[PDB]
Amino acid sequence: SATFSGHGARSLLQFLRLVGQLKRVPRTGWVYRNVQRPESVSDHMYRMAVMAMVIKDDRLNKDRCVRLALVHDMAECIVGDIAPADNIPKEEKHRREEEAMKQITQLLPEDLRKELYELWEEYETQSSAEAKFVKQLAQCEMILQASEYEDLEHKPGRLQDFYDSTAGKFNHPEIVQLVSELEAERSTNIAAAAS
Amino acid sequence: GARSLLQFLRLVGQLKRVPRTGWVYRNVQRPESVSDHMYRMAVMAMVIKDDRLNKDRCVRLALVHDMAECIVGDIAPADNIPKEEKHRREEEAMKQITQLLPEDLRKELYELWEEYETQSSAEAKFVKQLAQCEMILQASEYEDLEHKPGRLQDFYDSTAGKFNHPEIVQLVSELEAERSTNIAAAAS
Repeated sequence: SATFSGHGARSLLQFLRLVGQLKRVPRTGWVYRNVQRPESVSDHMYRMAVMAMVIKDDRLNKDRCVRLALVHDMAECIVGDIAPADNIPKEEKHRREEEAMKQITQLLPEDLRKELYELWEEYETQSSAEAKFVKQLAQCEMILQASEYEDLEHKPGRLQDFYDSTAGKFNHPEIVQLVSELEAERSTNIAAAAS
Repeated sequence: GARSLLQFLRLVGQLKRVPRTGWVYRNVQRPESVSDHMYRMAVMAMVIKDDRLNKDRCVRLALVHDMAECIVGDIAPADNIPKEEKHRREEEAMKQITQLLPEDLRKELYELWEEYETQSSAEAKFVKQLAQCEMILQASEYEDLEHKPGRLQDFYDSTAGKFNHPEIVQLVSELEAERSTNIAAAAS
């Protein structure tokens, strides 16, 4: 084993406590931009999961998309939310999160360890159409939230850096249309504020 | 279309800014959001065993059941809102929220909410037990974080006898034993 915490009720409860730490990991991107009361990582995954339900693609297993949305950032309960500004090399971030996912999932019975760990791997390696879709949900959810913070602050355009970072990251036809609509509305508000 | 979908998602996003009222009224610092609560419930649906249940349906129930709160807010027992009035408000809200979706999705999400509201399936009953379990777990977590063991006992008292799912009963028993050991320790 790694540790010897067993696969009974005590470890299931501890798994749930670790998952609960996600409520107390603020999303670092917003922290570093001085957003007041920023969302948690679980807030972020929650809306992604709903987005997987309501943004259509008949070619995808949406049950799997929902599960991927709910599991993909789970390592952050241990690792925290590493942002670009933290300058952690991709390989190191991978190593930390993989080791964390091993620690987290080993608290579960073998069948559930396997499922959750394999969901995480599917997302990390972007090995499926479902994974690639969910990654675009993540980026879309982020820029939507950016626009929402700008609106709440009455500072249109303040969080432009987030939009710039999503350049050429979108290709799913439904998400592309959602993003175009979002950027149009936002840009309308920016222009309206300018006059 | 995309515009209405965006409007729907902004409404859903409001859940991030609805604090769970039970904790607010107990002076918890930085209390969890309603979406925080549904998030962990959804993960619980995945990891708490029941081979008789449609688990992905349980996941969706967890993610939809409190969704009306984006318009209604999180009504707590201390708010003294009659059951019928709360139901009326949340039903009206869900109709408003879901009407922003295309037909098939409007129907699905509304029917999920309704299934949980009316507790009309084994899945709904399971998810209601997840909700209560998630709540008392969070109560003990705040007690631990505050270093005020037992402070939120009222939440435990409110769930007394409300658990009957065998796996959830096991988890709850473990939780209460660990917590009571902590309280007993503090009491000495």
